[PDB]
Amino acid sequence: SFIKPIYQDINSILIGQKVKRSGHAAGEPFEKLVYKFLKENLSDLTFKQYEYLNDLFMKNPAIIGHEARYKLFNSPTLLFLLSRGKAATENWSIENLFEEKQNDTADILLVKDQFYELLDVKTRNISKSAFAPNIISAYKLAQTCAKMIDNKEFDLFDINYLEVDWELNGEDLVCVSTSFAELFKSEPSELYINWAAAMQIQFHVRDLDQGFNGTREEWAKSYLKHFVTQAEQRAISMIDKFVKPFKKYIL
Amino acid sequence: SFIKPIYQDINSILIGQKVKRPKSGTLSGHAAGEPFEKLVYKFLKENLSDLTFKQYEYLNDLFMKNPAIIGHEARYKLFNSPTLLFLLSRGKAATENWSIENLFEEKQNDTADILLVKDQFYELLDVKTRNISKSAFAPNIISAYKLAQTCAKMIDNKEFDLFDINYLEVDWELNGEDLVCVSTSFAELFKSEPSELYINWAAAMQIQFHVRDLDQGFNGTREEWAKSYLKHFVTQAEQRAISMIDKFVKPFKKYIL
DNA sequence: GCCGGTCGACCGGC
DNA sequence: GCCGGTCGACCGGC
Ligand SMILES: [Ca+2]
Ligand SMILES: [Ca+2]
Repeated sequence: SFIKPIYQDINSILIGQKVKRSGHAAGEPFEKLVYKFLKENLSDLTFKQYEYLNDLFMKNPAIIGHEARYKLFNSPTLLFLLSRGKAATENWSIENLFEEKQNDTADILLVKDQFYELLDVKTRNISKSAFAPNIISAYKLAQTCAKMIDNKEFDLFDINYLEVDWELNGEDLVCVSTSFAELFKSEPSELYINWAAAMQIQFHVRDLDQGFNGTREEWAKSYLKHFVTQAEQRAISMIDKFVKPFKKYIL
Repeated sequence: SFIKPIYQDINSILIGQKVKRPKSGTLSGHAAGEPFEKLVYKFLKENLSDLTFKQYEYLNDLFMKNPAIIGHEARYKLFNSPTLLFLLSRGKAATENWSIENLFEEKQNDTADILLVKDQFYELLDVKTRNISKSAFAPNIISAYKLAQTCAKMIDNKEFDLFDINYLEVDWELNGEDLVCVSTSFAELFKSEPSELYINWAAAMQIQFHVRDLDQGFNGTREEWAKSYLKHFVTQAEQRAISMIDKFVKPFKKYIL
């Protein structure tokens, strides 16, 4: 992780900051200032996901078309996580340019020497009761592991997280704490997948275990086994909860 | 419906009207067009003053009027309906801790947007906003499961004339600096054919549609609508259980077996 | 045209 | 302590 090192400096620079308004339930602007720090202390590595695609496309003008522009990622896995649709890629131009999209996998992307660090910022209102937030689609992760195994890409990227905790005074959100964690350092089989919540894995960054000791490959195989098993159980529990209880009303 | 009777008015006072573009610079999300929503509510507060409440306001008023009723148990009786209670209540502890100095505030997952109530009849209104130029992805309308529980309670308690669940969409267009209201739409969930409702299971098990497209040609009873929807919900839940297997299990076995 | 997966957080029941 | 449902939007591959 390129963020692990300066973490603490970013922790200390974040505590005290204030973003304006928990009615709308969004401490999202905190993401912006984390980027503010990273863009200064780590200039040539920090990219907003859309900013990175603009760059990859701007440094290869002779290359156009959705088919060729996709080849530029040189990784089916990286391609899957960061690329945009065919038309969006077919239509991209130095005059059109990608903007930010609600669907992007990561908030900030740190690249350096063919290596990527997908950073996703999480914001928690620590005043309220603990409720694990969506982290990432468990299905997206599933497909990603499949593509990792298939293509042997086990040293290309990591998916890390930064949890900015905040408290509200009267009319200003103030950061009280921060937390950092790595996805691939956790135990796969113990990642909670909430099927109803957009099949999102859910956990507070401050509570994720970081004791995984196997390899990146073993991680992906373990997770996949976990995913398949939970998928099977979900089907059974969907029957006991959404079918059996409503049988009497059916005639 | 309290809205429909004056829908022509809301529409005839909304069309062409223009409001500022989101300060956030963007143009996507609940943010863009929100002023249109504040406009609709203010119109409602100005013309249906004794019927308009935000969900939390209705609850504050309900408990404020019976200051002698304390404890969630008794406080839950003030609803005089197991169905209404299910749709609007705030939770045991929060109902227990409610006080004239600790009132309810807007909550992210509240069932209703705007409540129009009169003579114990409730209209759960959802005032929505849409950018017809972009917008081509149907939004989450309401949890299919919440509806399922709602219908069961309606059947068990035989409450088929207690409430309606309607929609008021405000379609706008970007005009450089402003937002112009190009049109409005009104639809009633209970005038829709139950089995024609699309339940997106991955999307928080939410029913999804635009409203401008909601079917409004159901001609049966409320009870029928309920039994019918429940039928649709059970059958669709079965399919989904099968789909999951075909989609999330099978294609991944070759990696684990 | 038809279908459905994904981002962002956020309580209350058992 | 611990599990999981709900709100509001959003876009591209068949
Ligand atoms: Ca994020
Ligand atoms: Ca609304």
